[PDB]
This record gives sequence, structure tokens and C-alpha cells, in this order.
Amino acid sequence: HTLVWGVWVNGVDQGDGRNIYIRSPPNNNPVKNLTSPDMTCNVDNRVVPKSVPVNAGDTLTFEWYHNTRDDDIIASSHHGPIAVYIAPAASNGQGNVWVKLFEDAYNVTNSTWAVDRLITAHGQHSVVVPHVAPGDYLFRAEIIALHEADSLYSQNPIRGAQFYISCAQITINSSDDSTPLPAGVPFPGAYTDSTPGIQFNIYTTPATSYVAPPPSVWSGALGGSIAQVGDASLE
Ligand SMILES: *[C@@H]1O[C@H](CO)[C@@H](O)[C@H](O)[C@H]1NC(C)=O
Ligand SMILES: [Cl-]
Ligand SMILES: [Cl-]
Ligand SMILES: [Cl-]
Ligand SMILES: [Cl-]
Ligand SMILES: [Cl-]
Ligand SMILES: [Cl-]
Ligand SMILES: [Cl-]
Ligand SMILES: [Cl-]
Ligand SMILES: [Cl-]
Ligand SMILES: [Cl-]
Ligand SMILES: [Cl-]
Ligand SMILES: [Cl-]
Ligand SMILES: [Cl-]
Ligand SMILES: [Cl-]
Ligand SMILES: [Cl-]
Ligand SMILES: [Cu+2]
Repeated sequence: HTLVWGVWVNGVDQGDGRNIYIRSPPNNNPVKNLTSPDMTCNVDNRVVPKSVPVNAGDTLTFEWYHNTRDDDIIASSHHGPIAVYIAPAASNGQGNVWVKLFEDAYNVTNSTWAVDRLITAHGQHSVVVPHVAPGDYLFRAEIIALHEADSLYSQNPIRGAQFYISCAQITINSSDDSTPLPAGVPFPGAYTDSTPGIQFNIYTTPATSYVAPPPSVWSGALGGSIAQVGDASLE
């Protein structure tokens, strides 16, 4: 159970974005139904009044929280991967539009999942803004908590992989469009019951065996890391 507070750009906090430049849901409940429109941008997908200005090559940091800013972030039980996707705003996230900019699942050296590291990072993870066409975009940050992913929601609706999905409205101003955005996958649609990484038993299967759900990360990506870029508590 986690939500996005806002973003940072190049290490500078852009301010509370909830319902402003984040298409925030009303609470931190997961989405579980892989076929639902809620997979696109969560349960209150509508245009919000602001878009954060960035340029190609900027670092865009999402900052998550649980109940209050810079708290425990997400329950430690919620081991799983993190991804970030991009789509043009004109799509409203519909159709085959989402292109993967970042994936992190399990770090063997550290023996930690992405979520574990997100907690350590005070909720912060980043991507580098790609050289796509200037214009309005949606950046879709997605945390998959696997603690009940031994079951499939479609079979047992009280269990399943839990998706914490947040869409930020981002305007890319300066970019040479030298890596134009390639085809994307749909959400809902890309993840199905048989997709690798959706059904997994984190209690019996070694974490080193985990394969996150495709698509692969786009070659045009620059991204990205799970790491604290700024100290929220100084504000
Ligand atoms: C899952 O989402 C689909 C598509 O919106 C819907 O038809 C179905 O009823 C949902 N399942 C549940 C259990 O709500
Ligand atoms: Cl839970
Ligand atoms: Cl609710
Ligand atoms: Cl739940
Ligand atoms: Cl759901
Ligand atoms: Cl704006
Ligand atoms: Cl808060
Ligand atoms: Cl916990
Ligand atoms: Cl960190
Ligand atoms: Cl550029
Ligand atoms: Cl679907
Ligand atoms: Cl498994
Ligand atoms: Cl993986
Ligand atoms: Cl590619
Ligand atoms: Cl980064
Ligand atoms: Cl700082
Ligand atoms: Cu939760």
C-alpha cells in the first residue's frame, strides 16, 4: 500500500503533486485485476491541471509514501519489482503505447528486491528522460508486490500480485527527438495470467529465479535507479 507524493527533477523537488500533476487515486489500495482499465493509471484516471516540465537528459525521480511523506514507504512484506513506462499524453494511455524505460527486480549482490531498496531510498526512484519528441507524456510508475502472487487474482480474487500504479503528467520541452518513441504495449493487456513474473512464489522459489514481466526495457532508455536524490525532511 503506497502512493506517489510528487517528483523531483535533477534533484529539485517539484512540490506536492497529488491530484495536481499525479493522476492520484483516493487511497493506497492495490490494483489486482489484470484486465481492468484501472491497470492503465489506477482508479481515478483523468487529466489533472499541471504537467511537470523536463528536458531530455534530466533525471525524473518519483517519490512514494505509505501514509505520510517520507514514512515507511511500503510494507516490507511487499517484495517485488519496479518498472517505469512512458506514453504520449494524446493516447490517455490507451492502445499499444506504453514503452518501458526502467526495470528492477532482484539484485543478487545485495540480496534485495527493488521494493526493499525503494524503502531504503525513502521512496525515491528515477529515470533519465529520453530523447523523444517534445510534447506531453504520461510516466507510469509501477510497483508489483508479490507477497500473495502465488495465486492468480482471476482465480482467487482475495489474492494475487498487487500493482501500485501512478501516472505523472510530464511535459518534455527540450529534446532533439533523436530517439523517437517506438511501439508500446497496452495496459491493461500486456500482463496476463501466464506472463512471467505475475504468478510467483517468493517463499519457495529463489529470488534469483524471478523474471519480471516483459516488455524489455527500450534500447532508447537512459534511466535510472532506485536511490534517494533529495531529503524531503529539509523542507
Ligand atoms: C476485472 O476487470 C474486468 C474488466 O473491466 C471486469 O469485467 C471484471 O468483472 C473484473 N473482475 C472483477 C472480479 O471485478
Ligand atoms: Cl496486502
Ligand atoms: Cl476504496
Ligand atoms: Cl489488499
Ligand atoms: Cl483490482
Ligand atoms: Cl502545467
Ligand atoms: Cl503527506
Ligand atoms: Cl511488513
Ligand atoms: Cl538510497
Ligand atoms: Cl536533446
Ligand atoms: Cl486485458
Ligand atoms: Cl514460482
Ligand atoms: Cl528480471
Ligand atoms: Cl528496444
Ligand atoms: Cl537515475
Ligand atoms: Cl536534499
Ligand atoms: Cu499493501
